[PDB]
Amino acid sequence: MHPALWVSKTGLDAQQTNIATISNNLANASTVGYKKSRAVFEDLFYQNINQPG
Amino acid sequence: MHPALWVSKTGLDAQQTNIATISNNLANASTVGYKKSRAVFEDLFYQNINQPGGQSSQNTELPSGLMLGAGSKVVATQKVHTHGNAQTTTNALDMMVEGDGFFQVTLPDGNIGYTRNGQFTLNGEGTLVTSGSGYPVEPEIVIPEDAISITVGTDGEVSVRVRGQQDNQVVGQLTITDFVNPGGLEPIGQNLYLPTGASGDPQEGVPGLDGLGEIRQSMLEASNVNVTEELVNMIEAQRVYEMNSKVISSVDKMMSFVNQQL
Amino acid sequence: TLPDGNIGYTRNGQFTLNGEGTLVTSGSGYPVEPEIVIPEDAISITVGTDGEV
Amino acid sequence: MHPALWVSKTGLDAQQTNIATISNNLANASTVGYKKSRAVFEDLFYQNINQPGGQSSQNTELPSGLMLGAGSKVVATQKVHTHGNAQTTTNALDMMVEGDGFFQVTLPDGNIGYTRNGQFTLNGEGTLVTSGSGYPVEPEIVIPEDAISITVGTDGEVSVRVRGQQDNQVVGQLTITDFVNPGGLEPIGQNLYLPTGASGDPQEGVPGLDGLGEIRQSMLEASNVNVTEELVNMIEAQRVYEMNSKVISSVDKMMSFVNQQL
Amino acid sequence: MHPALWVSKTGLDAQQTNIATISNNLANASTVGYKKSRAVFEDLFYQNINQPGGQSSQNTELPSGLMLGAGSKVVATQKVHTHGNAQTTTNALDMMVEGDGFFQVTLPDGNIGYTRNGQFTLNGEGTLVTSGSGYPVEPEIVIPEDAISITVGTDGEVSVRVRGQQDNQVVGQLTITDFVNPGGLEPIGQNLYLPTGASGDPQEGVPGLDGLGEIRQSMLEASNVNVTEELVNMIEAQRVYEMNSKVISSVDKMMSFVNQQL
Repeated sequence: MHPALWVSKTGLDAQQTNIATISNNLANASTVGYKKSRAVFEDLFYQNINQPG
Repeated sequence: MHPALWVSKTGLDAQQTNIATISNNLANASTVGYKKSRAVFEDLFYQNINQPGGQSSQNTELPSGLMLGAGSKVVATQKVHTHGNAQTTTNALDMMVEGDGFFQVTLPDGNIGYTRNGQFTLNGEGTLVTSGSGYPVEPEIVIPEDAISITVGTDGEVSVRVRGQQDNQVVGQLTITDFVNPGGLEPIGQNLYLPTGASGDPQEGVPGLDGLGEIRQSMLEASNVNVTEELVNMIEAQRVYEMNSKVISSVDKMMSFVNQQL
Repeated sequence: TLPDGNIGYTRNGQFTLNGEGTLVTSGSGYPVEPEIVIPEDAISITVGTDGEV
Repeated sequence: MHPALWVSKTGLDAQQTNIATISNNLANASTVGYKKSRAVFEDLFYQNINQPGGQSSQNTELPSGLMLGAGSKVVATQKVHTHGNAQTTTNALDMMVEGDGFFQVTLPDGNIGYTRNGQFTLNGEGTLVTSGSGYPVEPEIVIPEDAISITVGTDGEVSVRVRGQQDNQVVGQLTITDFVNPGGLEPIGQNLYLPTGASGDPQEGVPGLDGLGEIRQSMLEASNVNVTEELVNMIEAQRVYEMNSKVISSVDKMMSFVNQQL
Repeated sequence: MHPALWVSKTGLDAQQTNIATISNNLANASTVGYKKSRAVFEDLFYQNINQPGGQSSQNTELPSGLMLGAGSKVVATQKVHTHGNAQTTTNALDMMVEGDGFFQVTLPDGNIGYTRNGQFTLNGEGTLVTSGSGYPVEPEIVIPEDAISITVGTDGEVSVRVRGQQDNQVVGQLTITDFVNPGGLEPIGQNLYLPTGASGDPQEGVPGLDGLGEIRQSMLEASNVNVTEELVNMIEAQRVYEMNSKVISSVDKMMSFVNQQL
């Protein structure tokens, strides 16, 4: 319905996956030979309304 | 139908673009090497009914004319390329440019993409690639299989420690590209930009000379967004969006009254 | 001061300045009697209760 | 949209600048030779509605004029260049300046950077370099491979004792740089400073003579941060921060009320 | 169109200015030497329908006439020049005026700006300047590079101590200016005031004689804003603002009803 609704949906989804990754590392704080994981964030594509240049 | 209907409709569309910009800045509040954006508002043309300065009789001129504006729009989205905070990490493959300059990656189509994100890693062949889609970082930095440590100097010189051998071996050189106007770079997503006509010619050089920034190993550049400004701008944008709806509602009620009366 | 030369009397107080700085009417641009010339080095204008500019 | 919205935005931004300054001081609570910083506030311009002293009627002038402020901002971040406490260590290569003066090191680009940090070491060639990025100290001080003990005098004279020779063999001399206004120096990170136009011309000389401090061997200068003052300042700056947010909250509720009613 | 519409517009205008004044005070809740401001309200002219005291019949006069008001406005912004609390600092170049008086600094245009701020520093030449924009202080106080400590007396006598010399070297004498009506000064921002017609003639002299205050070294003057008072005035202003919005809303509904019926 609105561009900001979809943009913020991706932000909510991205942080859910990041929080899920952090919560997994806390769960495996006693698992022998465990390697922690970090979520890598990137921005999505950009809508080209006016060309910068 | 009514001039106020068109003028206010432009104001509604302008605020929506501004809100869409605010949402993206808050969405990328944790993206490494992300630059916030600001919407630039400007008014449209002015309808000239009475000319300001036209002579109203002799020795007398119109000090102010009847000029009606056509509304407003968001003419540009400015990338505020101010340096973000530095994240102190223990990883040895995530580097940060301190100052001006961009990293260079190899796009699948063959062009060079520019990224402020420094989260790098290795692929199966040992080439230093990005931590996203895995694009190689230019110039190629192939880590030998005999290395036990990786060091990246301030001037971008990358060295390793081969087992047994002393006098750490140099494996390559990092070169960062600078642009006179980094705000003119076209964002193509994936923390990547492309050079444009307004960005300027790509100025490649050693990271630390000729006005370039320095490579900081085991460091990352957080996004420069200010959550305080984003939320307050959302407050103002929401109200002005509601302000323009009141005019359209008033015009709608005015035209309804005229239809019933006239 | 009307264009013909006679003096017209107005209750409207919306005034402004012309190119030369004389106080004029915000509409057709007729000067105000007596002429009030605002110098270009001024930073603010204060009109007194008894009309002193 | 509302004047109180913009003024409170300046209040929020200034307090964030102040808290960011205090947070920086608390982060560097164990850095050697670190000078704490304080944020300097100043009010912005005042909108001139009614001129104070304007001739409102003859023989009478406006005592107090209607002038509305535009908020406030942090105009500068002043470095408090007061001497810190001395730490006693068994290391022979860490020195301290007792008084005014800065150690000079060779930056990678070729310029001279000034540091109060005395944690020095040796590289493979025996030159006295910093224990950080390894920048050599100006002038070069090279320790011969036959030295068994290193001593640095009050006047900065570096001498070593060689196995098979009475009396120390001088290997170099240390010179420290002072500035008329050290608060004008540019912080370039890594406990280094660079001179600016407001700092003044560098002035070298032997340590101990002509106002310059004395080189104290086996001693380090702690950061001059007082965490007790830093913690209290954060509490005060947090309260002022919430003072301006209530004004934004009040203004937003005001604009919402007018939309619903008017 | 309706008298109650125009009267409440003046009420809304006054409360918007009142809130903006409060928002400026809360923004400058940490500024050094800031004097709080209070808006002064006065009613507008009264329309004379029935003259009070007019003779209705002989030996009888109107005890009270029908006089309709035109609303209210904010006539002045009064700077409350009450003394603020003192901040104890370890800096030696920050001063305070214990009592009446203003520090005088040389503005770039050539005139003298009067400041209650005491945060001073040094330029490249050693001249005592403001810690903000860097304006020189009148009269110029130049600290020679032969000094090891700066002491500023109560009477404003600036003296420095020379190394190898058991005698204070007097290098200046600060003079402060008092105004009969400091509230009549024109605030120009940057913690600076300019004299006005209603401010009075500047009277300059030694800081401590003829009613002038005393110079306090290593001490700063806090702002005199009362956050408790500003917030309560913020709540009161928000309600009075909403009071006049209801009157406009009621008038708006009244006219709409008349349009549909009449």
